[PDB]
Amino acid sequence: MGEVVRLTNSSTGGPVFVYVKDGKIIRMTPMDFDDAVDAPSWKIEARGKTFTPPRKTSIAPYTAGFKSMIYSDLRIPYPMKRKSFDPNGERNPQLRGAGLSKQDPWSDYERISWDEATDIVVAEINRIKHAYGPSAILSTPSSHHMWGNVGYRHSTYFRFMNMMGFTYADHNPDSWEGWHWGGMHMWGFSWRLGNPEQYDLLEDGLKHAEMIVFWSSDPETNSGIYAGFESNIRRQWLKDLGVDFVFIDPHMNHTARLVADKWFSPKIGTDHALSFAIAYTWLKEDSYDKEYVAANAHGFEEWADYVLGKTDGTPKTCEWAEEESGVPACEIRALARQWAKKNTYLAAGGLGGWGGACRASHGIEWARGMIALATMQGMGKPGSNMWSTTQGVPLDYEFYFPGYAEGGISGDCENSAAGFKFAWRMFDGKTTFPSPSNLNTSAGQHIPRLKIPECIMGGKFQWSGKGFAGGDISHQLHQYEYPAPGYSKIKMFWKYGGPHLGTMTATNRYAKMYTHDSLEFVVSQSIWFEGEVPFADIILPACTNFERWDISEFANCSGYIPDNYQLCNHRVISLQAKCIEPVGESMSDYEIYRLFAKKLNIEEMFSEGKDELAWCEQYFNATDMPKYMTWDEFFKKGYFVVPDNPNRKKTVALRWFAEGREKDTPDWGPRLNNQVCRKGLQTTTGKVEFIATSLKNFEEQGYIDEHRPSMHTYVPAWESQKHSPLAVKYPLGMLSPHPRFSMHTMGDGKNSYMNYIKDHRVEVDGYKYWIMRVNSIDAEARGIKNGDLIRAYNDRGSVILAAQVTECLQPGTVHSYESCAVYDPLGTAGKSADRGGCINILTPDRYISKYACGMANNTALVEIEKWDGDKYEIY
Amino acid sequence: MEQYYMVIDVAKCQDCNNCFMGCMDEHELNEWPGYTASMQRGHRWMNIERRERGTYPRNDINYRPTPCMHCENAPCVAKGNGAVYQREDGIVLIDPEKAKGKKELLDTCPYGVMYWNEEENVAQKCTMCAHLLDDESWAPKMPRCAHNCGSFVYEFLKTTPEAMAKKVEEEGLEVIKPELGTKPRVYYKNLYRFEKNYVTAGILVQGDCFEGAKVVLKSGGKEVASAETNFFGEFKFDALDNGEYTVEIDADGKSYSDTVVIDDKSVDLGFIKL
Ligand SMILES: Nc1nc2c(c(=O)[nH]1)N[C@H]1C(S)=C(S)[C@@H](COP(=O)(O)OP(=O)(O)OC[C@H]3O[C@@H](n4cnc5c(=O)[nH]c(N)nc54)[C@H](O)[C@@H]3O)O[C@H]1N2
Ligand SMILES: Nc1nc2c(c(=O)[nH]1)N[C@H]1C(S)=C(S)[C@@H](COP(=O)(O)OP(=O)(O)OC[C@H]3O[C@@H](n4cnc5c(=O)[nH]c(N)nc54)[C@H](O)[C@@H]3O)O[C@H]1N2
Ligand SMILES: Oc1cc(O)c(O)cc1O
Ligand code: SF4
Ligand code: SF4
Ligand code: SF4
Ligand SMILES: [Ca+2]
Ligand SMILES: [Ca+2]
Ligand SMILES: [Mo+4]
Repeated sequence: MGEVVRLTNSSTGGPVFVYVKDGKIIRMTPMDFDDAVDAPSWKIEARGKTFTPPRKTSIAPYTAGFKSMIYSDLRIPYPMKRKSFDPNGERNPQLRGAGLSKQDPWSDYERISWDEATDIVVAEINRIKHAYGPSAILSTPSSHHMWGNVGYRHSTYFRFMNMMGFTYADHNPDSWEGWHWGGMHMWGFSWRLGNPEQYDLLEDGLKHAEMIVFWSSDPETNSGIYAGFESNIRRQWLKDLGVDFVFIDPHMNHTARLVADKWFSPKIGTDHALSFAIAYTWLKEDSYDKEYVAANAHGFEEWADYVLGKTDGTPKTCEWAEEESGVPACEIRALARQWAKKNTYLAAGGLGGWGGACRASHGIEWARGMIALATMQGMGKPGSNMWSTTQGVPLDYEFYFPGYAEGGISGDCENSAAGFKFAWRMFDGKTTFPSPSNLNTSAGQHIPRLKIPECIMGGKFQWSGKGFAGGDISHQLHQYEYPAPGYSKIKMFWKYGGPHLGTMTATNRYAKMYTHDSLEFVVSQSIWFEGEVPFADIILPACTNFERWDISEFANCSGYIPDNYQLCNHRVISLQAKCIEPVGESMSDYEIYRLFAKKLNIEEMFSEGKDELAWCEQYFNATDMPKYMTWDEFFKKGYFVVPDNPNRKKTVALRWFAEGREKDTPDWGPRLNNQVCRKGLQTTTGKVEFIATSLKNFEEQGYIDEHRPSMHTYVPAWESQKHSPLAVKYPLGMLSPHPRFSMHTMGDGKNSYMNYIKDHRVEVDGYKYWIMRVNSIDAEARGIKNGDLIRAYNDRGSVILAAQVTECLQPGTVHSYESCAVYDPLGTAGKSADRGGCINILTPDRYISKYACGMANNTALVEIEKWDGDKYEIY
Repeated sequence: MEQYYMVIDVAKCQDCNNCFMGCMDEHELNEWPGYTASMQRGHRWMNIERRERGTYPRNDINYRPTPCMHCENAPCVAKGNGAVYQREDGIVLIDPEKAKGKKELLDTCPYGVMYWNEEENVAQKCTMCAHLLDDESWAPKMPRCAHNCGSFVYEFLKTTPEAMAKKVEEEGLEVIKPELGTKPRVYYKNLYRFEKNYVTAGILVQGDCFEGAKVVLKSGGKEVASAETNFFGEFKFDALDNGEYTVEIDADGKSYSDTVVIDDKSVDLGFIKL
């Protein structure tokens, strides 16, 4: 009926040009800049060369094949109701997931109208609120979400929920675990949940780098986050400058496979043995920055005595480290010596912080170990810092555009970073108003996402901290309980998405909780019929960001990752055009909430009479965009490339700290009250505390915690091959990092094109099985051959996988990405082997430490064998 | 009469599969009258070959994106009975209609790049997105592979045979299965990473990695390569054809030598303690 039109939109894998014709998406591609209307890029002159980025953006694999997700046959087609669920009769809680237990999920549901679905949910909401109160209504989306600032969970979800309930299952700082519960006590950075700032490090590195140690870092795979492959050319520049790349990772990751000069494969949970031996070498050879340490460290003398083995009787030698990790002593010492004499950047994690190693049983000591090494070598000075090569791009930090974490239309200052700046720009206290919550606050009631199963099935729990405790170093130490004083236990559960079986810990427990009799009602507001969705009583179809209007900036999260758009080669602001009408009978989350608001008699307050596009324009006017173009002009162009700011003075991450002067970067901390005269780290002493003062206070107050000592020491990982009794039955060490070809659950399954990728899933007898990588030696010992179906198991469950025999793992170590989107039990749900590929069924649910209430997934002991075909209904 | 050519740098492939996802995006749900029917899920018009070499801990892996070679002396055209034709710009295309019902076409390929589509009952394969190249509206003026790469692996060009020939010699570009004489127009840079092998090792002196040791590789008595060990005491001689070689090492006046057999496999001699 018409011609092809090129529109714009974006995703968690980067911005794209969307070609549409007759209401159908033809293709989605990376973006080409038009030098006639798009501002010039930045340039960096270093070591006799001029570096400038390509005039184009890049995308991730899962974004390249995203069209197959939009038009997926597993897309929820219309509102659905569980047949065995009668609101006014037998609710049959025990029959939730019955379809799944008989390998026929869809058979459990029947089609219903939007009007009837919403009436049923409203009747439940009102009944529960008047009988138990809003706290009885549990709700939680999950960590990630379709791209788009206005419709993002911190925005639309919170604006509505805050006006309706509710008890939030606040998220644990998954991405940051070790840095959050451990590193924070050592160097502060609470506002970044333990991660360091990275401002202007690219130019610093191009001019001074001689070596980069990628520790638990796979920049190519993770891109930091949301940045496609923007940093690929940068490591290419470094490589051509002669910079050496060393990788320390149990698995020879994708970046290592591409540019590694040397690769170390430590056994799971033993990285801190390597950091202690490196420090030991530096102390014995006097090869570190003593001046820097003398001025910027606290408790270093005592720590040094520990490293030297004076206090515990065990010198942390490279030989001692080899016996612990399996990495040759000579190589550890060689790296140590080279690191000391060359300008070396420590790329801990893919972002500059993070790293799979941080969310493992040794996560706390790994993070502190990374800080210790960077500190000893004088981080902040030219040629020495913590930099993962993904951030640090010289973008205009002075131009302001909100990341999704700043709240959008919710203005929630306690559960989003709206309070820093956006809330004040977006709301005027006259014509438009925020939606605060008096329940999702410390003095109200929330439960830990990691312990939802225990709260539902046990009816009681006690823990430390509330979600992301970034306010101050000690906020995570505050004690909470469920049910909270005066509040009600959960009666209803409103799920937004359903990825937990593949993303949390020892996940069979999440499947078991749905059938508990205390759960009177479960609603799932999702996009695809997968994961946990088939356990709900009512299912509401939401649409992707390609079916609604929104606005956003390439990789811009902001908030707990201030100015992270510096992950990209250009700051790109784009209008997310509604490319097509919603698929099936789905609708945007905002429209769903608008419909509920109407039935709850709060429509005016929630919507303020605005549709998604009206909110986008208001949002737009609250940014610095009006300085360059009007809404009308922006809407027409579709995207804007922020101009370069050539003359701004460079402020390299931590240089101010290294030089003992006032903080001068654009970072959001430390807060003035956490510093003396605007100098020093957020820590009490303002220095890097090898003996954390906050933890010393905590332990002296009576909170004894063996696995989180105030002093950074070699605490044996509780789930490692030589320190866990479990190793006898399950000798193999498994690490389960983020999926290479999917943004967590968003990409896998759904009959998407990504399932045809050779290294994603392997088709065997018509079924595409998840992959587990095994060293040829371990495979041979078990009669396992490439492509064979194997069973990975431990006390927590069984998972059927396709084996990939490789040399990319030290013998004894196995690897399998987490975040499988498919939950496909061979028997009863939560009690049998899964063939979908949910590796997190096997990971430990035990907290990193007694009070460090984070996930320790990446250290799991398992055993594998050729699958005999049984369903193993024994869990 | 300018022709199309593609250059693929093996040393730069990371196997993110942005290409592959790009074909599917372009062909799985779309039909292009005159060029091809929709692609069948599971087909690999763009087939990224994976190859691991060596053994832990001195192993490596390289990838080889493999589309249609659109060779100048194409066997399909020759034995396709008119169901396959060659355009002046070099693109080799299967006639979507004339090819229907002929599974035999698949066997006319020495490279095995065509796949049988069950629903359409026809052979299908790389079209080099001719439908896009033939449309001025497609601003990128290049195929979806090349455009979707985030790793600078592809170099897509339209030039004269002479210009391409010159480029081949300067960059040492190679094609797959040259001996067949089909003359691919898809060239590979650093192909040795995928087709050849290496020998490597780590030299230790008094227990520590030795940097600067002189290493020489000899075949039949004559030097074939040489290098000095890095700070990990390692060296790596790549691009080796199968056969027997001798490695000679000299560190601190201390010598060591040993033979190595390369048979479609790369070898790690391990730690050499001097
Ligand atoms: N073994 C192991 N486990 C790990 C980790 C690890 O390294 N190893 N990594 C950990 C980390 S960092 C994280 S961040 C978590 C991943 O944490 P996540 O919360 O678990 O997982 P996602 O796949 O992002 O799930 C988001 C859900 O929201 C739904 N959704 C997305 N957009 C929308 C929308 O617009 N509307 C609606 N209604 N629904 C939407 C999706 O379909 C999806 O199911 O995994 C953690 N688990
Ligand atoms: N394609 C894709 N990209 C993503 C995501 C995704 O799901 N898919 N997730 C996004 C999100 S939420 C985040 S938080 C970031 C995650 O970013 P990161 O946390 O940086 O992920 P990796 O750094 O690669 O973390 C560990 C790397 O080390 C290995 N590893 C695992 N455990 C250990 C250990 O104990 N020690 C050592 N030395 N190595 C270990 C793994 O093989 C892995 O490649 O990724 C972002 N990028
Ligand atoms: O995965 C993390 C990373 C982010 O950037 C975020 O906003 C929430 C998270 O749990
Ligand atoms: S897109 Fe580029 S790097 Fe990725 S697999 Fe294809 S050629 Fe390789
Ligand atoms: S690779 Fe095969 S299909 Fe392509 S032109 Fe050559 S012989 Fe024909
Ligand atoms: S040139 Fe076009 S048809 Fe050929 S592999 Fe690339 S994307 Fe596919
Ligand atoms: Ca140094
Ligand atoms: Ca490679
Ligand atoms: Mo995360």
